[PDB]
This record gives sequence, C-alpha cells and structure tokens, in this order.
Amino acid sequence: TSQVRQNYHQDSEAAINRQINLELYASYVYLSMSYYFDRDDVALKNFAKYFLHQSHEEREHAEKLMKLQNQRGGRIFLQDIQKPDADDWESGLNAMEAALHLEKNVNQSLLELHKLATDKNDPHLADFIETHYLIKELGCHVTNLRKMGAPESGLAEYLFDKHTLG
Amino acid sequence: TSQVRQNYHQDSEAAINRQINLELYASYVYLSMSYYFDRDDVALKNFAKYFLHQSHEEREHAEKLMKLQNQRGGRIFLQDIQKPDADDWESGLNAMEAALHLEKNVNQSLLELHKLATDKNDPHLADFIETHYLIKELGCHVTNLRKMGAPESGLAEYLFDKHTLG
Amino acid sequence: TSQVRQNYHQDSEAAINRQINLELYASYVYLSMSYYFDRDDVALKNFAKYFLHQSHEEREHAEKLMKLQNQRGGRIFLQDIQKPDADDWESGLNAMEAALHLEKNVNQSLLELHKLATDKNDPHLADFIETHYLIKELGCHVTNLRKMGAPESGLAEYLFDKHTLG
Amino acid sequence: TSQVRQNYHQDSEAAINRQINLELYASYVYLSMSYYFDRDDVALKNFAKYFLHQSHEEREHAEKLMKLQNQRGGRIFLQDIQKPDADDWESGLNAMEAALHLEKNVNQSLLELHKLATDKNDPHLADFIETHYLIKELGCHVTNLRKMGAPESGLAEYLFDKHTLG
Amino acid sequence: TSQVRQNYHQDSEAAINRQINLELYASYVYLSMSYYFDRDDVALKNFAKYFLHQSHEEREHAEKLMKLQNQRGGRIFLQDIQKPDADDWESGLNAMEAALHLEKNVNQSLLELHKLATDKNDPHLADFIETHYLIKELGCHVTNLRKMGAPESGLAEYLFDKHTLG
Amino acid sequence: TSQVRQNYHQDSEAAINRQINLELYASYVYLSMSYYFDRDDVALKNFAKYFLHQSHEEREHAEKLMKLQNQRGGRIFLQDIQKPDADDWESGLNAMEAALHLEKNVNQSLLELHKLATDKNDPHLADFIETHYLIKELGCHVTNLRKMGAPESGLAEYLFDKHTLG
Repeated sequence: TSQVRQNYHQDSEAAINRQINLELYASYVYLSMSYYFDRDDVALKNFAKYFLHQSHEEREHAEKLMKLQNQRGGRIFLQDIQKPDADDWESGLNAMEAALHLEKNVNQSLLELHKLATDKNDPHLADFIETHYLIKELGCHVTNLRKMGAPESGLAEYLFDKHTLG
Repeated sequence: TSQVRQNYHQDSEAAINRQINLELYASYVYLSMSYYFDRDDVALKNFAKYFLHQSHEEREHAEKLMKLQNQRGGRIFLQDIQKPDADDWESGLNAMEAALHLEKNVNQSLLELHKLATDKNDPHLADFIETHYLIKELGCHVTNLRKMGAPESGLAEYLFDKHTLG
Repeated sequence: TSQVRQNYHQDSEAAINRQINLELYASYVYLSMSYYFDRDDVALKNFAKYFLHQSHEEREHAEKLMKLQNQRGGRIFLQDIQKPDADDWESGLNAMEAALHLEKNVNQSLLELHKLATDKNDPHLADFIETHYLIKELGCHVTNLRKMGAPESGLAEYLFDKHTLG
Repeated sequence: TSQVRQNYHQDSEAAINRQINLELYASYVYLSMSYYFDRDDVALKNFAKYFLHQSHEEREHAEKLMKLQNQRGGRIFLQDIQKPDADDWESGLNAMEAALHLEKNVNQSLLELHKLATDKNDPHLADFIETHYLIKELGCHVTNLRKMGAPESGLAEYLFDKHTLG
Repeated sequence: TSQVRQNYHQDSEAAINRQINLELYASYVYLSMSYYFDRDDVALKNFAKYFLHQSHEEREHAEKLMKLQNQRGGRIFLQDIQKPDADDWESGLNAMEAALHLEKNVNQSLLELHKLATDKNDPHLADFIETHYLIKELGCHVTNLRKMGAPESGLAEYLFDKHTLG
Repeated sequence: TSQVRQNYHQDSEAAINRQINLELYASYVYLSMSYYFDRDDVALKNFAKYFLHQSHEEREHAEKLMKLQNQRGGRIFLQDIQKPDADDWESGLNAMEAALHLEKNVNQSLLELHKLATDKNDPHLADFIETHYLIKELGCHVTNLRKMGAPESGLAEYLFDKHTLG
C-alpha cells in the first residue's frame, strides 16, 4: 504494498494477526466466565458483570489492534476463535487464577511483540503496545480470595462479591 | 437437572446453544467487514461505524441468549468461532448483500426455532425471539446501492456513506 | 419474488391486504359517523370528536399493516373502500352500537388472520398483529348510554357527551 | 330543510358532496404512492414521508369541507372511495407527475364549484375555496428531477430524496 | 352471552377463575411469610420487606386477571382463599425454598392455561401470560443462602439480609 | 413464651387474629365488588376505582394488626379467607348498602376488641385501635343515591359516579 506502509516488516504484520486472535480469544474466555457466574447454581452476578466487563475490554484490544494494521498499512487476516479450556469454572477463586493465567500469556504475546517492534526498528510500533494491558489486579483478588475461605467459604466469596466487586 | 428448570424440553436447550454460536459468528463476520472499510485503500469510515455497530449488536443478540439459557434452567456449552468466508470483501454493495444473506440465515435458524418451540409447549421460549429478531433493512440498503451505480460508481458508495450513514 | 421474503406465505400476504380493506372501511365509517354528529341538528360535540379520533386511529392500523407488508417482502394491492351503511346515524348508542358491531368484525378477521398465522408458522407476523388492536371500551359506552336512558332521552345524550367524552 | 340553512342551493350542496369524494380519493392515492416507496426494492424514505404527508393534508382538506356542509346546514352523502389507477408508480419522477395531474384535476373542481359560488352568490362558500389550496410545488420538483437524470439515473432520484425532501 | 365477549371459551373463563384464586393464594402465603419474619424471635426486617413486596405483586397479578376476565366479558367467580401451609417458615433459607416450590406451581397453572389457549386459538388470552411473570430470582437466591451457611449459620441469613435485600 | 410479652393477654391475642381474618374478609369483599362494576354490562368506572381503594385500605388495616401482634409478643395464626356472599352485587347503593352493613361488623368487632383491652387493662392495644378505623362516610353515600332515585335510576347511578366518585 500500500501507499501507507513504510518501515513495517512482514513479521510485524503477521504478529498483529496473531495477537488480534489472542485478544479475541480472551474476550471469548471472559465471556465464557461471565455467564458461568450468572447461572443459578452459582448465582454470583458482579463476578458476572466483572468478567463481562473484562470481556468487553479485551474485545476491544483487538479492535484497536485492527486499527493498528489498517494504519500501518498491512492487511487484516482473521482466523477462527477457539472454545475455552474449561466449561464449569468451579468457583470464583478458580476463575481469577485462570483469568490470572490467561492474562499472562496474552502479555507474553506482547512482550515478544515489542521485542519484534525493536528488531525491526519500528518506533510507532515501539509504542502503543506497552500501555493498554498488564496483570496484577487479577493477582491481589487472588490473594484477597486466598486469605478468606475460598473456594470453600462460599461465604468468603459472596462477601468478596459486595465489598470488592460492587 | 438444575433447580430452576421446568417445561424446557432439553432438545431446545441444545438449540439455544446453537444461536449462541450463530449470533456470535454474525458478530465475527460483521467484525470482519467492519475493519475492511477502515482499510486505507477503501477508507469508508461510516461504512465501518455501521458494521462495527452491527457486530456489537448481534453480539448482544447472543449475550441476551446466554442469559436466556441460565434463566429457563439450561446450561451453556460454547464452541469455537470459525472465521468468516472472507478475510476481506469486495464492495459496499457486496458487503451489504453479504449481511443480507447472513441475517437471512441467522433469522432462518429462528423461524426454525419458533417451530419446535411453538410445539414442545414453551410459551416462555415462544416470546423472546418474537420480541426482537428482525433484519428487513439492509435488504432495503442493497436496493439503495444497486440503483446508484454501485458497486463500480465509486461515487455512489461515497455519497451513500455521507447520506444514508451520516 | 422479493429479496427479503421468508416464511411469508401467499395465503398470508393476500389476507393482510384483505384486512387493510377492513381497517380502512372503519376509518371511513368512524369518519362517516364523526360528521353526522357535527350536524347542527343533533350536535353531540364530543361524539364528534370521539369518532373522529377513531377514524384517525383506525387509519393508523391499516397503515401499520402497510408498513408490515412492505417489511415482510409482500406487495400491496388496495381495493375500493366501500361506503358505510346509511348516512343518518340516528342517535348515540345506536352508533356506539354500530361501532361495537363494527369492531367485532374487525376483530374476527384478525382472529382469522392469526389462526392463519400459526398454520404457516410465522412468528413475526403472529406477534405483530397480537401486540396492538382490541376493542372492549365501547362496550362500556353502549351500556352507559343504555343504562342512562338513551337514545330515548336527549338529556341522557348530552350529559354523557359532557361527562364521559371530555 | 335545516334552521341554520340560508343562501344555500341544492346544487351548492351536491356540489360539495362530490368534491369531498374527490379530495378523499386523492389521499387514497397519496397513501398508495407513499407506501410504494416504502418497499424493499425501491428504498426512498423521504419520498415515503412526502406523499404520506399530502395524504393526511388532503384527509384534512376533505374534512374541512365536511364541516362546511354541516355548518352550511348541509347533509353529507358519502360514496365509495375508488382505488387508484396505479400500484407501481413507479419511479420517483413518474410519481410527482401523476400527482401534478392529480392536483391539477382536484383544483379543476375547486374552480367549478367556486364558479358555482358566483352563480348563486354564496360568498361564504367562495371564501372557503381561496384560502389554503393548490399545486405548483409538485411542479417545481418535477422539473428538478428531470434536470437531474430521472428516471435513467437512480443516483438522481436518490440525491433528490435527500436534498429536497429531508 | 356478553356483547364484548368473543372467541372466549367456557373453559377458558372457568380456567381464569381457577388461576385468579391461585394467584390470590400466592399473595396470602407471602404475607404469612413476611410477618413471620416480623417476629421478635427471628429478626430479619429485610426478608420481611421482601415477601410483603411479593405479596403486593402477586395481588396485582391477581387484579390483572380479574380485569381481563370482565375485559373478556367473563364473569368472575371467586372462591375461598385457602391458608398457608406454614406458620413457621422457619428460617431464611427454608422460606425461599418454599417460595420457589410455590412459584413453580403457579407458573405450572400458567403454562397449562397457555396451552389451553392454543387448543382453541385465543391470542388475546395468550398475550397475557408471557409478559409479566416467572421465578429465577428466587432460585438465584436459595443458592446464595445455602453457600453462605444457611440455615446452620444465622450469621449468613443475617448477612444475606443486608447484602441482597438492602 | 415471648420476650417482648407483658400485659398482653391470650383472649386478646386470639381475638386479634380473629380480627385480622375479619379485616381480610373486608378486603376480599371490597375486591369482589370493585371488579363487579368493571363488568362490561354495568361499567361505572368510579365505583370500581373506589371499592378497589377500599379493598386496599382494609387490606392495610389487617396488616397494621400483624405488626401490632408481633410487636406485643404474639403469634399470627391466619386462616382461610371465606368468600363474599353473592358474586353479582346488584347495583350502586346495594353494594354501598352492603358496604356500610359490612363496616358495622368490623367496627362492632373492634368495639368488642376494645372492651377486652380495658377489662385486661391494656393501654397500648386500647390506644392503637381507637385511633384508626371508623365508618360513616359510606353512610352519606347510600343516602345521596337513594335521594337521586338509585338504583331505580341508572341515570341517578352514573352521575353520582361522575360528580362524587370523581
């Protein structure tokens, strides 16, 4: 090629295709986590709308990644989206850790992306990718869930529902 | 099975899972066709902001099914989300006619859903596709693009962009 | 054929149109009666403003069906609007008795429509019609008037005009 | 017849009960013309707002007359309202021009009744005619389309649908 | 038959009189359930607001039918209103669970009233069922109390008394 | 048992409960009647919106007794709510006539409840009752109607609706 591209590598153009999927995955996942806490033998809305909100949130990420190609110049190639690993997320504490673990791999994907954003001397790519993500909050809640009665306390969670997910 | 269920001939619960996927696909394909029209060798923002905005709405077509599952008593099984057929489309009219067939499909599996539902005695289920699943539109856009010299008269597309999307 | 026709059967399409020549007949009837009461020599000034609104808000049914046909892919085939029965409407209940009578045939045709709307298994049709038009109220005007002494008492007349229809 | 009747010929009235039958027909035609442009294969919204609007405005045009009758101590004698004429109208251009002829006709009948007003010195009858009626505006559209590429250039009666009817 | 009665079976009516009396019983229980908690030896003001609030809504649900009955031209025939069933209800958990078993009952008598409608095609009757009824909320409640410790844990049905009924 | 019991006797307690089932019988009776006038073949809308109110504010007396009961340490032992005599309520005053005739037996009971409150020298019960429920208003209405010629003058009926019940 287009009249726009310049200093943009074919590798870099493939990676975003890769992330565009991975971030789309996470939306699928959190989506999957969101309605598990909406079903009655769990009944933990808030946990619901928390994950639905992280689901809408990574549902973007991509959507801004797709802007990043239709702007650096590349072409967006979309691949299927995968069903999640589980289907009964056991509990609040389990979920978060899973979310906890899902958000690392997502970020690992980017950490090597900037490592590709430097090896191909793309500063307009050596930006934008470093500041829209990151974990740790999803840590914490783990500690906040660990030290309580989770995932036993069912009581330790219905309280975590109000005073940290309200 | 669970505690809320009653008068929910499982057979339909299976199908509920299938719209979930279906409508998701819709939201995928519309996601596709949305960020092609942001491509710089197309640059048709409004066409984007339209498809970008049909994707979000057929997504919540599905979000507002996974709520119907839990509710009537069911259980939500997700599956992979397959890519669209392209992977990057042809023209506004081509995109338009596209959704047309697509929404005709996603509507086909619902009038195929009223039946089975309009039989297995689920007055509940009978009144949540009856309240808000409808396409007509598009079909009436298709017309507005053909008659104007689309999909070649690029001037037709660009004027359609500012007047029936602005 | 039409590009958005789907599950829309021809028996249906032709019976809609047969219903539009009813819903424009009453409008003409309610119009016919609205201005028998604007006559200087009975001059029930509300019964005039009442049946007027009725002819108005029963030319809106027939319109909403025209919005419907055109939305289901159909084609519209209007016919002559016959003229009501008789030009002198006598009095008050007798026209209220007329308007009752008239509403009931309009109801019975829609019941012949919906009964036809579940033979071809149309969800969209059968949900559109049933969410709108009924009747009763006039039932409680014929009574009142028959209960007060109408129509044969002129003081009964004017009072209901001035205390029910204001 | 009547006590209020005065200076009103037979003759004048009958000449009112046939201009009502006319103004009525015109709305029935404007209806037929407005919903023609509400189809899925025509797709002109502002055309469908226009004639529907003249539809009501002639509805009223016929009503004022009605009251004129009773005010004149007349007796309205309603006849059947005839269908069009046309179902396909069938382009933008070919519609107004059939309304122009439609409007040049109804006005032709105004003038005769008014000459009937001067042949009976019915001045309260004349001043009803020369207040809020007549054509032209259709004309200046008719020219506008032709000058634009109708009916050969759908892009014409499109851009006329938004630039003079929005 | 009655003048407004049309397309209404005996049979449908006498069913309404057996669904009225039922929604009626549905309120009485809630009262019995509200003021149970209004005791000095049970001490949950929020539960007490919550079944007294249901008690007010099922009564409305009962008034809604009366009105349809007559509106259908039916003749309401009231019966005794039977008593609970229970005076000690006799914890938070156990109250909910009998409210769930209760709501499933009255909904059962809806679904068979609805199917009653289909076996005659009574579409005005049918739209009164699928608009403003059903449970779930009681489902999604019972779980929470269970998971928290109820009835083995007054500290739970206390805590649930604020954090989901404040 | 009880810990807030003191100077509350068991003739009292068992007479309070007896009084609630009185005051719920009134509600049921007013409710049987409100939707009597809602019948198409009487339709005195205000008679319906009044007695409907009476059935409220006499379903609210009974509730004000349960709060009292539980306050004074007691227990609530509700019973079957017997049904009103006759489903057809004749006319306007006949319903009014009954309506007084029925207040005179809730008051008569209360007056019998009070004499029990001084013979056991209760102040808090003897003050709560004498500051709430009385009668006569209806007394004036039975007269007005009988003065006008009710019920037998349907015109005396409907006016009283409009000028006194509105």
